[PDB]
Amino acid sequence: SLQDREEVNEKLRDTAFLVRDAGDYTLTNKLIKIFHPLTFSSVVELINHYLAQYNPKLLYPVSKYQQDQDNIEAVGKKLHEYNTQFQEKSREYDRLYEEYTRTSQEIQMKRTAIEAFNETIKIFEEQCQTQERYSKEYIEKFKREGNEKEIQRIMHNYDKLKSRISEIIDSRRRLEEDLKKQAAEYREIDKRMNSIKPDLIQLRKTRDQYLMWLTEWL
Amino acid sequence: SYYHHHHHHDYDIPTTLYQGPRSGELWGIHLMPPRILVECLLPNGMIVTLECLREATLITIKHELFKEARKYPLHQLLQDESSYIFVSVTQEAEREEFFDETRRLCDLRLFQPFLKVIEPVGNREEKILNREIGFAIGMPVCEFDMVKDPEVQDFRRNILNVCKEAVDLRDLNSPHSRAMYVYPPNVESSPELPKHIYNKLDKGQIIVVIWVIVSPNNDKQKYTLKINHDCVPEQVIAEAIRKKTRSMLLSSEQLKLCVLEYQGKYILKVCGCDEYFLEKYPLSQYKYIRSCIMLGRMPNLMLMAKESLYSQLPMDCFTMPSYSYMNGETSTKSLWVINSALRIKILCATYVNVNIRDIDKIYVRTGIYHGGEPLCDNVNTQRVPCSNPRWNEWLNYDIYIPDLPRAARLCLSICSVEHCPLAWGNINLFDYTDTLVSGKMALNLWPVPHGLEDLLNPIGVTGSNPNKETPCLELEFDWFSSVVKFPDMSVIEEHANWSVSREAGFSYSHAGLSNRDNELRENDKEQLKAISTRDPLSEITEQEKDFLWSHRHYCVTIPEILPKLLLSVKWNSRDEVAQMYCLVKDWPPIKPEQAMELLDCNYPDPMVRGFAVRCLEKYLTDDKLSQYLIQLVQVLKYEQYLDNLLVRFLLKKALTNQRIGHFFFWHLKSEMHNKTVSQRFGLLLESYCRACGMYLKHLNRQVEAMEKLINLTDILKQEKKDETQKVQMKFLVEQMRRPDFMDALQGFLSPLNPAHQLGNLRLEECRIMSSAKRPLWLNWENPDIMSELLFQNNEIIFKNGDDLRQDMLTLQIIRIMENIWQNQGLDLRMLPYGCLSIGDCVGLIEVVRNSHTIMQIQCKGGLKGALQFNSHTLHQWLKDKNKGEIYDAAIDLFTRSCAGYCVATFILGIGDRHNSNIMVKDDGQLFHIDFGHFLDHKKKKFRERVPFVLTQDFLIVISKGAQECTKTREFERFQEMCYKAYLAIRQHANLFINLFSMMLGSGMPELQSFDDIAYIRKTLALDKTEQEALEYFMKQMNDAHHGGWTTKMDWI
Ligand SMILES: Nc1ccc2[nH]c(C(F)(F)F)nc2c1
Repeated sequence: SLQDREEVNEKLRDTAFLVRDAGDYTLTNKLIKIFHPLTFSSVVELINHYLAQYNPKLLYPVSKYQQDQDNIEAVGKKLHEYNTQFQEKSREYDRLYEEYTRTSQEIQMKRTAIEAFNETIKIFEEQCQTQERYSKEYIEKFKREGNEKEIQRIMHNYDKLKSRISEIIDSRRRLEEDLKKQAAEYREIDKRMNSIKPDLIQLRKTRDQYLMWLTEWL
Repeated sequence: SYYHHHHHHDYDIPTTLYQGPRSGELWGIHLMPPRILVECLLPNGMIVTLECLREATLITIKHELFKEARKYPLHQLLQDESSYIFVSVTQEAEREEFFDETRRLCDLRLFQPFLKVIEPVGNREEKILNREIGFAIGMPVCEFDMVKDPEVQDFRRNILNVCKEAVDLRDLNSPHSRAMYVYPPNVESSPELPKHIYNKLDKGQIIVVIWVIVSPNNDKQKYTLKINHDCVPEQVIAEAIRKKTRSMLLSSEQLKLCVLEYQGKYILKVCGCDEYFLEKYPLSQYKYIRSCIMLGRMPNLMLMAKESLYSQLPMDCFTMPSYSYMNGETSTKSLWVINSALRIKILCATYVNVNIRDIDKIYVRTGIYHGGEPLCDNVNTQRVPCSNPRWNEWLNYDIYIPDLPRAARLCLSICSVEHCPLAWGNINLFDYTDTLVSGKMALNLWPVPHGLEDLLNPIGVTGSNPNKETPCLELEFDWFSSVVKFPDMSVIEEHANWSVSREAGFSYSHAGLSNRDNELRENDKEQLKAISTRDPLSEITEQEKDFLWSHRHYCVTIPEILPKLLLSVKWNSRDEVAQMYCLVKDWPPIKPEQAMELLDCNYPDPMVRGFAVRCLEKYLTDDKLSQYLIQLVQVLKYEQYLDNLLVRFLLKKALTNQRIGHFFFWHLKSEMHNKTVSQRFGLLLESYCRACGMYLKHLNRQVEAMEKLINLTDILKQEKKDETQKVQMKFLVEQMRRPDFMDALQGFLSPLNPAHQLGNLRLEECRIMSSAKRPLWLNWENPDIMSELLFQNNEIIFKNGDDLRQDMLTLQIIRIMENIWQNQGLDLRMLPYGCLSIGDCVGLIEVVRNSHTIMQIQCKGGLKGALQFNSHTLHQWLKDKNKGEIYDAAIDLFTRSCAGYCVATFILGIGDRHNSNIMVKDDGQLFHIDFGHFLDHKKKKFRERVPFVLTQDFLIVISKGAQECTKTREFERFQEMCYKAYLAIRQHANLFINLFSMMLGSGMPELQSFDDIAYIRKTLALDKTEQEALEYFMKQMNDAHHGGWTTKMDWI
C-alpha cells in the first residue's frame, strides 16, 4: 500500500478515484474491492496500471498535499481567518434564503390577492349593469308622478357604485405595481446567491486546504 | 484602547431590515373590528351598506337586510328573503355561496367586506357541501374540476374504487362493523406479555373495576373483580353481571340464565375517554390495561349499553360525485421494437437570474436516472452565457431505447462556471399510461433550494414547478413515427425464459465467471447470508453485485436478501431486469420492516414496489401501520404517478380505521402548504374526505379550531409583540370570551388523541407561555360522564412558530426504541409525549402534569442566599415526594428512565442536554423535551458526541445519597442497562436506518441525503463487531463523563 467509508463518500462529493481500508482494502460512488495481497505487482503498481479489461461495464487520483497556495502556529490562524470569512459568508448566504423564502411566499400571496381583486371587480361591474335593467324598466315615467321622488336617489346609488369600483381598481393597480418591484427584488436576491455560491464553495474548499495540511478558535 | 480605535461606519442601530415563518379574517387585517361596514349587493342593483357585528350570523344580517331594504328603492322587485342566499369572494379567491347561514361574518374569510344576494343555483344544494371538503382540505374542490392533466382527472374517478369498496366493508356486519371503524380496539401487536409486566399480577391476575349506571343515573357503582389478565371483554362483562345480580333469592341455576341474557347487551368502555374494547382480545393486549398494570393503576372500565353506543354512530352513506388489437392506441409500438439510442433535444431556457460579471458561463446538464444512474451524464455545450441563453442541440444518451427500465427519469439542471447549479427539474421518461414520452415539453424549474451543492439532484421530485414564474426550459422528446408503449407482462416473461435458456448453453470460459453453474459452493453459500444481514447503507462492491446477481436463483431461499439483490441488478439491461421482474413475481413475502426499505427513494420500480405493498397487505398489523404511518405517507412523494398501489393501500386502511384515518388526514394536511406535494395530497385528501362519513364533520371542527388558534397567535407574534405579558393576557382572555371563539374552541376532539374529548374551556387556566413564540397553554373540561376516573381537565399546548416535525420524528423513534426494549425484556421507561405538526411550523404538544425541569427543581430547593445551587437539591426534592417503600421504586424508575434516555440521545445524536432540556416527574421519571437538531446538524460548523452527559446531580439520585457515586453497585446496574439497551437497538438497526431513509421525502434540513443518516451507523458502529461497538460505546461514555466506564461482560 506504501503509506508515503463515511468520510471517503463525503470527500468524493463534487467530483465528476481513491484507495481505502476495509478483502483488506477498497478502491472507490463505485466501490471496487482490492481482494479482486498475494498477487503480481506489490499492491501499489496495480493502482498505477489503471478498466474494461475484465469487467464488461467499465485519471484523477486525489491525494494533493495542499501547500499549493511552513509554521504550524501561523497556519492555525489561516483557518481562523478563512473560517470567519466562510462563516460570515455562510451567514450572509442563508440570510438571503429567508428573504428568498419570505419574498416568494409574499409574491404568491399577491397574485392570489389579485385574483380576489379581479374577481371582486367582476361582481361590481355586474352590479352597475344589474340596475340599468331594473332602473330603466321603471324610467318609463321620467318627469311626472310627483316630480322626481324616485329617480334622484336612484342616481346617488349609481354614483357611489361607480366611484367605489374606481377605488377597487386603484387598490389592485397599487398591488400590481407592488408585485412588480417585489418580482424584481426576488430575481435580484437569487442573482447574488448564484455569485456567492462558488465563492462559498471555494472558501469551504480552501478552508479544507488549511485543515488537511495541519492533520479552540472555531 | 479596546478596538484599536477602529470605527465601524457600516454599522448603525436604527432597525439595524435586521429578529435578533409566517392572512386572518379580512385581507391584510387579522381581526375585523367589532362593528364593521358591509356592502350588500342585491338583484335590484342597490348597494345598501349595513353596519353589522363581526360575530353576527348570516341569519341576522339577512333578517336585518330584509327590513332595511324596505327603506331603499325597487322593493317589490325583491323576492321573499326565504328564496335567497349570500355569496362573496374569499381570500383563497373564489365565489363561495354561503349555505350554512348560522355561520358568523368573521369565520367566512372574506377578503373585502361585502355580500351579494343570489338564488340557490344548483338546486342539489346538499351536493354543494363539497364546501365541507374544501374547508377540510384547505383548498376549494372546484380547483380540481378545472385541471387539464388527465392523470388528475383519472385519479379522482378511479380512486373511488377504494372508497366504495371500503364503505361496503364498514356496513358488512353493522352496526358492529361501523363501531369497529369508528372505535377500533387499541391493542398491542403481541398477545403475550413481557415477563417484568407479568410479575405485577400474582400468577396472572389483574384487579379490575367495572362501573354501572342505572336510573336515576345520578349514581354509579363499583364492581371490583379479580380476573385473568388474558380473559376477554366478553368474560369480564359476565363476571361483572354475576356480581351485580347475585342474591339470596337467586339459585346458582337461576343466576346463570339472568347472566346469559344480560351478557350480550353490553360492551366495555374505558372511563373518562372514548376508547372501547370491542373484540376478542386478552384484556392485557389492550393498551389501557397494560398502561394500568405498569403505572400501578386499577383499570376503570364501564358497562355501556350497546343501544346507547350504536345510538351514537350515524349512517355514513357515501355517494359518488359528478365525476362518475382493439383501440385507437393499437398498442402502436412496443418499446423493445424501437431501433435507436435515446436522444433528447434541449433548446431554450426563457430566463435565469445570474450576474453577467461574476459568473463566466452556463449550460444545461442532463442525465437519465432510476434513483442511481444508467449512463454517463450528458452535459450540453456552453451558449449565450449569462444573457438570454438558448441552445438547439440533441444530446445522445448511450442506452438503447429497449433497455430503458419502466421507472426511468430524465434529471436535468442548469449550472455555472468553479461549478454550481442554478435551477433544476426532472421528468418521468414514461407517462402514467406506460407510454414512452414524445413531443415537446415545458419544464418549469425549482430552486436548489438550499444546501445541495451537487449539480443535478435526482432525489428531488419529478414533474415541473407549478409556479409559472420560474426558469422554464423547453425541450423536444424524440418521436418514433408512432406512439410507443412499455411491453406487456406476457412480453417480458417470454424474454426472461429466453435469456434464462440462453444462459444454460454458454461456454466453459466467460471472463472466468464475471457476471455468472448449479454447483452450489459452500464458502460462497455462507457469503450470501453474511451480506443478507448487513445494514441498508453498507455500500456494496460491484464484485458482490455480480456475486449476488449470479446466484439470483439461490437468493430466493433467503428472501430477506432482496434489497441487496435489487440494487445489484443493472437496470440499463433489459435482459437482467426482465429476469428480476420474474423473480419478484414468485418471490416469497418478507417482514414489513424490510418491505418498507423497498418503498424508499432507491427502489422506484413499480413491480418492486407492488411487492412491498403486498408484504404490508398480508403482514403489517393496523397497530404497526399507525406506528409507521408517518413514513408511509412521506413515501408517497417518491411514487412516480398519482394512482398507484401504495396510495390505494393507505387510502383503504384510512377508510377501514378511523384512528388511522385521523392521522392519515392530519399528516397530509400538515404538508399541504408545501406546493410540491400539494396536488397529490389534496386529491388524496379529497378522496378521503368524500368517503370517511361523519368524521369529516369532526375534522372540520378540529380544522376550524386550529385556524382560530393560528389567527390568535399571529396577532400575538406581530403587533402585540413589545407589550407586557399582562397586556397580552388581557387581550388573550377578551378574545376567548368572544362568542365565535367560544363556538369554535369548545366542542371538539383533541387532534393529538381524538379519543380525548375537549368540552368547555376553563379560561381560568389558559395562558400564553413565557416562550417568545407565544405558545398558548389551553385547558378544557373533559365532558365524559366518568371524567373523575381519568382527568377532570384535558390540557395541551398550541405552538405557532417552531417546526415540530423534527420533534415528531425523534419522539416516534423514542417510542419505537421503548417498544423494542420492552418486548426484549428490558424495562427502560421513556416518555414520548404527544406532538403533532398540523401546518407550516404550527402544532400541538401534550402536557405532562407534575413535571418540571431540573432548573425549576433547583430554584425551589435553592437556598435563599444566592451563592450557588447544591447538586443534592434534586435528590432531596425527589425524596420529599417519594417516602418509604415508595422511595426505592422512585429511584428504580429514575435509573431505568435515565439509562434509556442516555442510550437514545447518544444514538440519535440529538441537541446537547442542559438543565432546561431535562424534566423530572414527582414519581421520579426522567424525560427529555425540545430535541432540536437530531442527527448532529451542529457539526456543519467544525466527533461523535454524547449529548446526555450525567452531571454529579443525576449520579447522586442514581446511587442514593452518596459519596463517590461512580463506584456504587447502583451505578453498575445502571451501566448494565445502558449496555443491554445500546445492544438491543443495534440488533434492530435496520428498522431505524430505513425509517430515517423513508423520511428524506420531507423537507427537513437534517435529512437531505443518505450521508446525513450515516451518523447513526457510526454511533451504533455496524462496520465493527458487537463486542467492538460495546467497547466503542463504553469508550465514548468514558470520554464525556471523565472516567467511570471501564468494565467487562460475562455473557457473549
Ligand atoms: N386483528 C386484526 C388486525 C388487522 C386486520 N385486518 C383485517 C382485514 F380482514 F384485512 F380487514 N382483519 C384484521 C384483524
